[PDB]
Amino acid sequence: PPSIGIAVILVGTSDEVAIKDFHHLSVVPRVELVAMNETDPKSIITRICDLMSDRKIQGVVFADDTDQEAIAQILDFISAQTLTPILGIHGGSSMIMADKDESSMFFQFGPSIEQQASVMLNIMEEYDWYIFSIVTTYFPGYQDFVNKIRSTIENSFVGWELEEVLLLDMSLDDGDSKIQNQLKKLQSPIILLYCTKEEATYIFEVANSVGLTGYGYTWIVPSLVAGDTDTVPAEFPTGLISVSYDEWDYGLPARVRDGIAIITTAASDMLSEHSFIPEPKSSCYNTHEKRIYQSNMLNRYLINVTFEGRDLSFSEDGYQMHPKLVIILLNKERKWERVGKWKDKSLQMKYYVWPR
Amino acid sequence: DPKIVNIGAVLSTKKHEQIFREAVNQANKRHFTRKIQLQATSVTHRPNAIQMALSVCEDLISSQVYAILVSHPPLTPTPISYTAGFYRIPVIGLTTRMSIYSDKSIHLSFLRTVPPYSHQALVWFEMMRLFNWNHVILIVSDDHEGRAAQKKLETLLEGPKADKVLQFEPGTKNLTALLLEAKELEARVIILSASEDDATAVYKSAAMLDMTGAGYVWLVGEREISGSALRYAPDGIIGLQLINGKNESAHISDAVAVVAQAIHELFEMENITDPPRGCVGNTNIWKTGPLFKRVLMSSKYPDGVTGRIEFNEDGDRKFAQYSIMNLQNRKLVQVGIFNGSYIIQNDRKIIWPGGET
Ligand SMILES: *[C@@H]1O[C@H](CO)[C@@H](O[C@@H]2O[C@H](CO)[C@@H](O[C@@H]3O[C@H](CO[C@H]4O[C@H](CO)[C@@H](O)[C@H](O)[C@@H]4O)[C@@H](O)[C@H](O[C@H]4O[C@H](CO)[C@@H](O)[C@H](O)[C@@H]4O)[C@@H]3O)[C@H](O)[C@H]2NC(C)=O)[C@H](O)[C@H]1NC(C)=O
Ligand SMILES: Cc1nccn1Cc1cc(-c2ccc(F)c(C(F)F)c2)cnn1
Ligand SMILES: *[C@@H]1O[C@H](CO)[C@@H](O)[C@H](O)[C@H]1NC(C)=O
Ligand SMILES: *[C@@H]1O[C@H](CO)[C@@H](O)[C@H](O)[C@H]1NC(C)=O
Ligand SMILES: *[C@@H]1O[C@H](CO)[C@@H](O)[C@H](O)[C@H]1NC(C)=O
Ligand code: NA
Ligand code: NA
Ligand code: NA
Ligand code: NA
Repeated sequence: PPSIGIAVILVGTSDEVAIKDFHHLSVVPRVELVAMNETDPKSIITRICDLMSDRKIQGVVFADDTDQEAIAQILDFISAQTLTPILGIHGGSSMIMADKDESSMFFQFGPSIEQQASVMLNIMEEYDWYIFSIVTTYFPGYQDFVNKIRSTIENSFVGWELEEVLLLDMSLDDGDSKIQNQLKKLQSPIILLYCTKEEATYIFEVANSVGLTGYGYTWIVPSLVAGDTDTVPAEFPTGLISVSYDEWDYGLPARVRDGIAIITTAASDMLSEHSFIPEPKSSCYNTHEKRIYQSNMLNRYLINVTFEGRDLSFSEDGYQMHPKLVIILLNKERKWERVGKWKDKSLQMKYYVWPR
Repeated sequence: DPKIVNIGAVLSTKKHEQIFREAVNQANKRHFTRKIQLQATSVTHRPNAIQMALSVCEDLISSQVYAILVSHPPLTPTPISYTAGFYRIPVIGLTTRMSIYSDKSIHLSFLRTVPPYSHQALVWFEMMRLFNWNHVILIVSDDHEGRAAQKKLETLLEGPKADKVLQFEPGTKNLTALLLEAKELEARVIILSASEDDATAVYKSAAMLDMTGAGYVWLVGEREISGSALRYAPDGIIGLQLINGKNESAHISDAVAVVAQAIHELFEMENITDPPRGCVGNTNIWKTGPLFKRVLMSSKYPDGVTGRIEFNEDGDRKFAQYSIMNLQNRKLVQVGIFNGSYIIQNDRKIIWPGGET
């Protein structure tokens, strides 16, 4: 069978041996594990572009050890510019990237903005936490976060009360104490925060000054704010609740296996139906000339892959369709603790009475 | 020996690079530069977006630029905005009029010396107050641009009212269903927002439905009286042209004046850090980026070549000047100016579709 080149890019300390641990499809994968030390735009662009010139790269599987959401953005850009599938399977590469390019072939192992907002409301209905406020930054997806909450709350016969919706500008200096003034408006026992991990550290520092992080105030945050659970910023408040992707049972060697399976199956299926697959781009520096000879045709296949009887499919926004989410709580020892599971649109909490 | 502060630029040609180099030199001459002295660093646009993103790193961020000026090429400012925005290095759009660059959420540190096409609603509104068009029909393309114009006009209206808004799919050639809706209505003042190719399709359909004659008024922007849109445009149409909108030399001159003043105002403050030297290994934002953005957003340069320079909440140019154009016997005639805040009608008489309403 024909051979497709797949680059597995690993940023940070990882067991390549454990990762290196079957496909009887129309095409076969030629996997090359690649190390990368830096995560700036130049480094990522250069690494991928160099790999594409050397081998015939059909798709990329990317994993990183960082809390850098901008990695998803750099990858989306590369993917759309070179019409090459890139899968963000771990780290900042899997952090929500709202409004991916029209020409994007970038897919992420992680929950969408909408699913997380939905999970958040399920946690609230469980403990009868109906009175709340929303705080977001301009981090892309904020509009999607607020709208999902709003639409849900509107079409529900439950006594939901959305007190305030704050929008904070992080792009300017806070020499005027605007954020502080805005945060002072907050009176709700529950606060839904949608922003980045680096933005949350600032928000929380100010929220504390205004006495909004203690007992009586519960902050619920998305996956990206918690980021890497081993990096707990000092300013994060004790009792912080977050949604997390299963880092416990869905390990890195499994994700790499699944990444390879998606690219290989999608290629096999396209070849089986059209008697061709896309020719891997020889260069990044001819994208302008060559674009009438290229398309994102493989997306119709990458979005719908099934392997070992597992529905590996993706949403129209390039996020995993059916993830197992974990509900985490930042304890008194400043360590993240598992307090719930989000399975088959069903939430299963550890506690009936939420503890202090 | 002063501290050298680099200013970057992505310009169209080597002539324009020499204009930037000269504008920075004159800045150094006109200001007190014993403490801080500017240095011009520039490149021309690269053939593709990846090459451009790379060039921003390799040629500009490598030189520790405090800001990057960007002209629309002879391909967009997006890869420059994205790469510099990663570090929170402010970007100054000199000629880009697309509304999408006003979105703070995706263009993280971006200002422009030209307003977006949606700000043409400010002129239309003033035109409506002046000619007492209390009932209008707004036809917009169902794209970011079309919707940005609608959002902008609706804000000003909320006296004169928009009886109905009609959106169409970009690229649609048979618009007679949309225009038949508009014909049924009492209002005979039509405001259009569409690209050259889409404006052409509206004009062709409207002429077929005999809607480009007496009793009708067409109020349009710049894109709709440009290129092919002009070939099929009804006579009597009123459109706009942003004065100096396309003069990259004038915008280099004014952006450098604004940036130079902002740099000197910034160094009046304490704990000013340098931007990162190069991209490789640098993944944190420039800590002085947000303060420098605030200093820029609030800069006022009254004696600019393109006028009074100030920026709005989105860092878009305020007090922009427009030529009020009128298509008379298939010639574009200037009938007035929107000076930044007021309409000034010249001695050339408006000919409405037909004669005089
Ligand atoms: C775009 O076009 C507009 C419209 O003309 C310009 O705005 C006007 O600019 C002139 C000149 O700068 C201003 O004139 C000054 O008006 C003062 C009184 O203004 C009041 O009354 C007027 C008329 O009713 C109102 O429009 C206005 O809101 C005020 O309530 C006078 O006191 C001034 O006189 C003094 O200064 C002049 C020199 O400037 C001397 O000659 C006099 O001797 C005297 O000392 C003066 O006449 C006018 O106020 C502005 N109008 C508005 C609406 O703001 C814009 O400047 C122009 N923009 C650009 C970029 O060109
Ligand atoms: C967050 C989001 N949702 C929808 C759009 N965006 C913005 C965005 C940023 C970049 C990006 C960011 C940094 C960087 F350095 C580069 C360089 F690689 F081109 C690109 C690429 N694609 N989209
Ligand atoms: C990354 O760091 C290790 C440190 O020993 C080095 O061996 C490796 O070559 C570095 N990677 C690159 C791309 O230079
Ligand atoms: C997904 O894949 C299956 C094959 O397992 C195929 O039969 C089906 O048509 C695909 N679904 C969609 C929605 O395209
Ligand atoms: C462009 O601007 C410069 C001044 O900045 C001027 O010399 C030149 O005449 C202007 N061009 C046009 C076409 O008016
Ligand atoms: Na193409
Ligand atoms: Na001097
Ligand atoms: Na802006
Ligand atoms: Na006139």
